[PDB]
Amino acid sequence: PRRRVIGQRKILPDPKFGSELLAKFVNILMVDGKKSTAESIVYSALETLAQRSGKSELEAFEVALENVRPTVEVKSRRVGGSTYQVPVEVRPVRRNALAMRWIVEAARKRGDKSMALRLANELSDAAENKGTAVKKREDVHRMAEANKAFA
Amino acid sequence: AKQSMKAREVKRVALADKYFAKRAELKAIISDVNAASDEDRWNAVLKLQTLPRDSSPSRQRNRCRQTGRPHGFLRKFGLSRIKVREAAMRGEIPGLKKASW
Amino acid sequence: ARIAGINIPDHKHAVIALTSIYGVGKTRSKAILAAAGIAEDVKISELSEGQIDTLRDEVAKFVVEGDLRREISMSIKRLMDLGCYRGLRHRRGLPVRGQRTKTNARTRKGPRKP
Amino acid sequence: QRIRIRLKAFDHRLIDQATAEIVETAKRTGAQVRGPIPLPTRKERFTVLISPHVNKDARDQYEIRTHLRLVDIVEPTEKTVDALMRLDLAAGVDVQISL
Amino acid sequence: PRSLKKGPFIDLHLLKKVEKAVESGDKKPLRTWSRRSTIFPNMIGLTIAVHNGRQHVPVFVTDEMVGHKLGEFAPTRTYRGHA
Amino acid sequence: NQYYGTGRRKSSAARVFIKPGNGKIVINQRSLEQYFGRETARMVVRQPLELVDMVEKLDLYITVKGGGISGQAGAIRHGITRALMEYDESLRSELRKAGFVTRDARQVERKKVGLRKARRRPQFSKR
RNA sequence: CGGUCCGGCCGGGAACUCAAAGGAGACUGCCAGUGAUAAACUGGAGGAAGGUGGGGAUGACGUCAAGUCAUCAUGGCCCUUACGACCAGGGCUACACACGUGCUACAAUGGCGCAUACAAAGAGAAGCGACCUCGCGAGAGCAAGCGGACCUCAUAAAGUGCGUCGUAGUCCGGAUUGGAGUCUGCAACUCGACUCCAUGAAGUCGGAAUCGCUAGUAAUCGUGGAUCAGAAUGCCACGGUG
Ligand SMILES: [K+]
Ligand SMILES: [K+]
Ligand SMILES: [K+]
Ligand SMILES: [K+]
Ligand SMILES: [Mg+2]
Ligand SMILES: [Mg+2]
Ligand SMILES: [Mg+2]
Ligand SMILES: [Mg+2]
Ligand SMILES: [Mg+2]
Ligand SMILES: [Mg+2]
Ligand SMILES: [Mg+2]
Ligand SMILES: [Mg+2]
Ligand SMILES: [Mg+2]
Ligand SMILES: [Mg+2]
Repeated sequence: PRRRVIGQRKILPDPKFGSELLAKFVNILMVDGKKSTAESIVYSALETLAQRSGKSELEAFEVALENVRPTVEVKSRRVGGSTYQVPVEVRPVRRNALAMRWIVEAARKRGDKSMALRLANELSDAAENKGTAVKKREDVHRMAEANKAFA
Repeated sequence: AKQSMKAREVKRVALADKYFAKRAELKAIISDVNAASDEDRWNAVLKLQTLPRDSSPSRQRNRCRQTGRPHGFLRKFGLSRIKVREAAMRGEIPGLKKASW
Repeated sequence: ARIAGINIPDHKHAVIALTSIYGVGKTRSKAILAAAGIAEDVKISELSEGQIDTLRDEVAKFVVEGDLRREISMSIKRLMDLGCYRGLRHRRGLPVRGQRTKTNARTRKGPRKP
Repeated sequence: QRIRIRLKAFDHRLIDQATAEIVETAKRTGAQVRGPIPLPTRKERFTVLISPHVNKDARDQYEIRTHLRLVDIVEPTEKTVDALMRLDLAAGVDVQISL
Repeated sequence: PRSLKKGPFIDLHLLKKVEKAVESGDKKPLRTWSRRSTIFPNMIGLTIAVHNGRQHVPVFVTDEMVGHKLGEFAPTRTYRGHA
Repeated sequence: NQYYGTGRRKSSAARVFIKPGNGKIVINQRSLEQYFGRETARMVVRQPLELVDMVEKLDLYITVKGGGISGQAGAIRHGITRALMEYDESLRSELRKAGFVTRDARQVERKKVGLRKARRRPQFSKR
């Protein structure tokens, strides 16, 4: 919008672990409004990640997300006759949104036998600093530093 | 609508009352019958085909009363979507007015 | 295993496996298994010979495989010999049951050609 | 026995004054009355294309609201039922009666 | 198909002609417009000229035809390739 | 005597009676855990009594009608909050902060002629 | 509160939901700060609601010689043993192809099977049609009630619990085609809908390109109505999850 600026809509924290961040993650994994399906998938993935890691569920999720949150992104900036890619310091809320989106979209396209297990594997790899979500973060950073000349 | 169409429709409507409104027994009681001999049912089936075809109610078009238009008829009013609105906005219909919700 | 339906079912729940017999759908499959006295969950593996024999005996009560195939063909042949409207639609490879032919009908007509 | 009156009209104010007349004349005639109950307002919705040709999206939407009122005469003495039979109302009201 | 409760349908004005044609032995083709009439067994061996919309088409009632409608043997539309 | 609240959400309406007692909850003569199978509803029905910290000191009898699972859950939360503000008006300033007193007005938007939905427009093509 | 057969079903209450007539409330009204002693902007209190609270109806002067002489009315022109009128059959449903708008899919965030929760809004007399009996089913027989807050249409589906399938052109998908039927109707050949048995295409997320949506919205799941003897994946409405 060009007139307005919008105040954020009220979210409700996750009922089992009390996290609004996990609530956002559920809301991103949700499809067609089937909230409870996404909740079941997320809870199964988190408990299996917990028993793999020897960590609490939110602790394992947080340490995974740490490994994939980007620090910079590339933005198209116009000039009177040209357009340049320029690196921009992405703000933390968008960092979390990006990391969750990348985790979810990476897991979705895995081959493993169920979405809960796909998700658990992708979170393990992310916590292990490996795999598709991490390579996504990585190449974003590569592009940013390759464009650093215009910053 | 072409005046012939109006004459044709009213002819059908009149003719339907002279037969099927009374002789519906021939189909509903006999040609449909299960409790009665198939020879009587067969004879009734053959007899029904002898009634004048335009006497079947299934052949009535149900045209608009004010202009004879076939399409867009509304069964509550007897009028087409056009004449119904013309009467409506002129307030000739006793309780109709524009809705909002 | 193999059945009076000449094919060879294997490694699958009986209620699905029987549906390999040309002429046996899900409800026939269930009727066969009910009359043979076999639980629909049971695999063909670990099925008794005193059970496959009665599966064969029970399937033998239905027209299946070649018996069905030829029958179907014969009926279609008859139409084409009659030269009825359906026979024309059959011989000419067009939809028989009144589907649109302005477009669609592409399963029947086969892949489009300029 | 009771007698029961259902009023239908296309105007809630007309139906109102009809019920007011009923109740006032009845109680003036010594009737016991169980008071006017508003039954749910059955309403009809219509949609019409307003162009003589094409323009499928150009439409008007209309409604008719039928207002209902129920009133019970719980002790209909002869004079009360007679008086209630004698009343006349504006043509916008349909009165339907039962015993 | 017609409800089995009712039995098959034939037009009276055709049946009256099938009768005398059977008495005569199909001496001449029986013209009809009753494309909707069912082929009854008594019709076998007759020739009926069924209307197609612009012409009467000779159908010779073969025994295999019983129970079909006459109109199934008189195609109404002409197609012979686009080019 | 009973302390009362009506609450509603979407098309759902709830009557809530609360009384001093050992924490019992009953909805349409069914247990909370039997009536609602979804944990979100089981949480939101508690939320107000959790924040007031009386879950073990009050019992309540509820009936609820209309709408689906979440509509009825929100209607019950609203009725609970009204009733308990009737029980202790001093809690209103707290419940205002909790946001429960606001009757959530987000009704369903009616379909409109020429649109497939509330706002979904048919697919457009230039040609 | 008494009774109970556990059914608001009974006596009973007018509390509560609701029905629907009338009234109240929102006004930048109040309080800081900014501003040109202005109009108004930022934040706060109270309140169910806060700055057009949400949605609808409401469409200025005029543009496009825009659409309709086939709703209708009308100037002019043309026919008047035919460009008028009646009838049966056929066609508008063709089919080398090309484009638009939709429906169902390509699956495991799923399919199948068993059990069990929670809606709103409409229609009904040439009508809606219960219970019960018959049929695998579509339906048939008998027949109660209802011009309806009463009776019927009519057990919402997504969902929740449990089992099973195991990444397969499959227990995905259900086009096509054979067989047997039901119903409406004078009549289902061309050319109806639906049910049962069998058959089980293409399709594994779609080239250049392109479309909708700012919150109870998109997405997704069911329900009703008009036209209507029968005949919606279209149109007009409703609610669930979100
Ligand atoms: K098969
Ligand atoms: K003219
Ligand atoms: K469609
Ligand atoms: K219909
Ligand atoms: Mg008709
Ligand atoms: Mg367009
Ligand atoms: Mg205005
Ligand atoms: Mg022009
Ligand atoms: Mg013209
Ligand atoms: Mg004709
Ligand atoms: Mg057409
Ligand atoms: Mg696959
Ligand atoms: Mg907008
Ligand atoms: Mg909706």
